[PDB]
Amino acid sequence: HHTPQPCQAPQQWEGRQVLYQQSSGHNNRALVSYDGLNQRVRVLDERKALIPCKRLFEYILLYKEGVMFQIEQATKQCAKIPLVESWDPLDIPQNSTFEDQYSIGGPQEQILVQEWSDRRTARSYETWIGVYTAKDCYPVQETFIRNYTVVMSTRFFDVQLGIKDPSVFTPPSTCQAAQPEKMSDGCS
Amino acid sequence: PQPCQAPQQWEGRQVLYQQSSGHNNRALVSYDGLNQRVRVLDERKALIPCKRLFEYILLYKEGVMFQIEQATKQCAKIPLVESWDPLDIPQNSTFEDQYSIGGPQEQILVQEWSDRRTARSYETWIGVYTAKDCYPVQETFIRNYTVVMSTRFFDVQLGIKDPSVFTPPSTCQAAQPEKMSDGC
Ligand SMILES: *[C@@H]1O[C@H](CO)[C@@H](O)[C@H](O)[C@H]1NC(C)=O
Ligand SMILES: *[C@@H]1O[C@H](CO)[C@@H](O)[C@H](O)[C@H]1NC(C)=O
Ligand SMILES: *[C@H]1O[C@H](CO)[C@@H](O)[C@H](O)[C@H]1NC(C)=O
Repeated sequence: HHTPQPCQAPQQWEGRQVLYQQSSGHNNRALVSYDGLNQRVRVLDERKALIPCKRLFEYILLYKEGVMFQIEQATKQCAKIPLVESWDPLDIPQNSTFEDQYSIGGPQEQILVQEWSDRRTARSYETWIGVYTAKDCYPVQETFIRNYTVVMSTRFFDVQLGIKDPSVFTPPSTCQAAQPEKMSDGCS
Repeated sequence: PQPCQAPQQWEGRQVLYQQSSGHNNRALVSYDGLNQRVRVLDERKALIPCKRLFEYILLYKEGVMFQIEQATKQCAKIPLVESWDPLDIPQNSTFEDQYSIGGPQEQILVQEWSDRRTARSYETWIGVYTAKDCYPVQETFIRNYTVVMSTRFFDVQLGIKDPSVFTPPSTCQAAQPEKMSDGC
């Protein structure tokens, strides 16, 4: 009945994430470091299971200087990928549409979250949906829609405030050399 | 870390996502695992293209599902081939992970359980439930490493407020045996 205003989402944190992509129907787990103050992000592929072997990479997205580095985890072999997209923080735009509010879990173990979108009233057209906790405004889930169809969804877990170690945003020595082509998911 | 016991009767709300369509479908849901029956009521955040809204009453002990159009109460009777699978963690699940959603003043712990057999390369089901009380959060079905569908649960209230919700309306005598189409 009453419509909240967007809380401010914390702009430096580390935790874990599961990124789902429509086009493959796959989930990818990863450690994540998010520094919205310096507009940089680091993502380290994680495995729960060894079941199909995949190569594992670490990504360092430095938006100020328009590059993302992909880095093979064991070998430290690199790839300099032009990152040309504009910075877009993980937060709730002041003009977001309040969609809904609900609880996850159940009585005695629960948390209220709020769902926010960019859908204009009386339009049915969404490109972005973001779910954040109601008190601390921690990020819970983020979804990108194209033609009424989900393109990717990310869930966030184990969010801790601050950056334990800013050097994670420093690419290894091998990345000046860095090639230009993006390496492949599989050992196969 | 040990499989908890999901409650066998509750009501709340869900979002079902399907890979084939890339769509989300929102519903109110009453889950009655004692009587092996579910009631799903399509709900709407917005008016998009025009989709008809249905209510489904799934009665597994009887082998049938009733599809009921919400305004007109027009009704189909469709047999239920799928046998009953409760929304719980089998006592033989593989523990996958544990993590928190939220932060200091507002945090819950959830556990992720699965189907996977380590060293035999298969997994068809992943379930997320809260650690202490075993409330259901998310359920995902998998085929060859690829998500088929996933449902998220919210606003879970214990119990069934009114068991009549599983009693279909009179019209469901008129056993139109074809499922009603999604379009207007
Ligand atoms: C402002 O908010 C609206 C959501 O109603 C969104 O559509 C629009 O893109 C936002 N403006 C920008 C992107 O600066
Ligand atoms: C967008 O959605 C509509 C309706 O579902 C579909 O007919 C259309 O083909 C889609 N767009 C594209 C580019 O295919
Ligand atoms: C473990 O036990 C069940 C039977 O209760 C068996 O059918 C199941 O497939 C096993 N776990 C899985 C799903 O791999």
